[PDB]
Amino acid sequence: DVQALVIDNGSGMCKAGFAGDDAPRAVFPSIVGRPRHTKDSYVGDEAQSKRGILTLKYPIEHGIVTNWDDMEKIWHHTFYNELRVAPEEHPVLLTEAPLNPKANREKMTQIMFETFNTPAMYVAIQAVLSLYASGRTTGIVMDSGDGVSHTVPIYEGYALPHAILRLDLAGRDLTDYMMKILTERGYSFTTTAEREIVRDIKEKLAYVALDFEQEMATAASSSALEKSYELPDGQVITIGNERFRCPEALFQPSFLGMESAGIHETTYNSIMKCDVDIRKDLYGNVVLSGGTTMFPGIADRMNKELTALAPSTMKIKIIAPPERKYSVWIGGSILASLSTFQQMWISKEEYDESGPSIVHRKCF
Amino acid sequence: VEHPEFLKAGKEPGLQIWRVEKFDLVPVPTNLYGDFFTGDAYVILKTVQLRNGNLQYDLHYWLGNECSQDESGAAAIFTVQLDDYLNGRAVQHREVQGFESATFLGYFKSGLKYKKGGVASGF
Ligand SMILES: Nc1ncnc2c1ncn2[C@@H]1O[C@H](COP(=O)(O)OP(=O)(O)OP(=O)(O)O)[C@@H](O)[C@H]1O
Ligand SMILES: [Ca+2]
Ligand SMILES: [Mg+2]
Repeated sequence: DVQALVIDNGSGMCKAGFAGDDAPRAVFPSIVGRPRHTKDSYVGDEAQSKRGILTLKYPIEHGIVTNWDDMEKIWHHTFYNELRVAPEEHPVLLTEAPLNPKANREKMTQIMFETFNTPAMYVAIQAVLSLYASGRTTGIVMDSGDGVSHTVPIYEGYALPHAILRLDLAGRDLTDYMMKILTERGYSFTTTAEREIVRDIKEKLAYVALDFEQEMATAASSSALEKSYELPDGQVITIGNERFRCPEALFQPSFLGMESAGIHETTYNSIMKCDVDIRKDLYGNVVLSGGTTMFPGIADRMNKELTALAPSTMKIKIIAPPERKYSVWIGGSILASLSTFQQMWISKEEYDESGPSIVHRKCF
Repeated sequence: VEHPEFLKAGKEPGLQIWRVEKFDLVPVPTNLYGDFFTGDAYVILKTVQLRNGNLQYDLHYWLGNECSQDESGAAAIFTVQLDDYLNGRAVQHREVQGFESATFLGYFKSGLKYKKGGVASGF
């Protein structure tokens, strides 16, 4: 009996744990810190807390690894410090962003076998794991995390690459936007600790309005929509229509000076790229996943917008599980735990024999 | 993948039912076909013989109202795996308790029955 590990490499947060558990044992910032002017490096929470003397780097951008040296450090730390395991003793399932470059898939594979000596490994597409976690084989996943939002149509277990689309706007962008609009109210949140306060405000007080214009009129007319927030000292601030204007940017990217379509349109557009014969199944299975889909009211709003774009005879169904922030990781935990998983992973033998390119024939 | 039960799957016309039991696919005794635990997830393979001799397949993953996430997720994945094993010849159907398709319901001569309970989650 062997124990597999599951690692979901997010652009903002890494989720790591043991297959079979219903939640990741470790969730920490995907950051590597190094001495600013001169322990050689730090990772995660400790790097973040020691930023005063460290230069921080985020090796994953838009779900794609951009620095392999730093990524090795995150993984090294994940194994030895966060999970407290010897990697050479465990099969490892890693997640990847949709449309992850072929070169990157091979790299990840080579690092696991050559650097960490994993006895076996597998790479799964994040969106697909989320669909599985929701108990479905067909549907369209709208995965929105840190730097990017993806719309991924999946049919009978497999994503349809040609129809995968993306909005280059996600959580960090919403946090930065909240920072900006809060200044118009006369608040300055510029430092790292201050940006963290803004993120908390976004995560705790923001919500998606079903009807934005009407929500704006309401805010302007009364103080019904106002909420109070207490800063780390004791200063209490008041936030109004910023609560819903912040996440509104997901639906109206022009709010950030972006020309691309909002998430509801991107979802509709991905659906229209699929064979008419399966579109009914996509509209009826819109699965939301990722931290940025956690805003109250987002499912109701997605339902409304998609219903407006689709024929009136199309049944629209938005699935927004409460645990959707870890949906990708949970899907991985289940997959890695199946009695049939032992045959799907790339083993050391296979790697030794075929090399990194084996990933394209074992994981697709 | 080639699980022992996969080797048994879709060999001749008829119905086969397995229950997801702690991350594994377990056959359901034939005498109990139609009796579904509402706290469980199942995989049903309906094999129909075609004129040329080959078999037609319809894979249904049935989800009880109280089945745990590991069970419904496993049922969905085993369904993709079984289809893959069957050369992609199976049409997959998601069947939720209380909202099953006429086709699925029609597989049970006397009508299927629901019973509270089931095997514990594998998490
Ligand atoms: N309750 C919440 N309301 C709104 N946003 C939230 C909430 N909880 C977390 N977030 C946001 O979700 C983002 C992190 O999401 P997530 O963990 O899904 O991304 P990731 O894995 O790191 O990113 P990606 O998939 O882009 O690689 C951050 O911007 C964070 O502020
Ligand atoms: Ca059960
Ligand atoms: Mg993610």
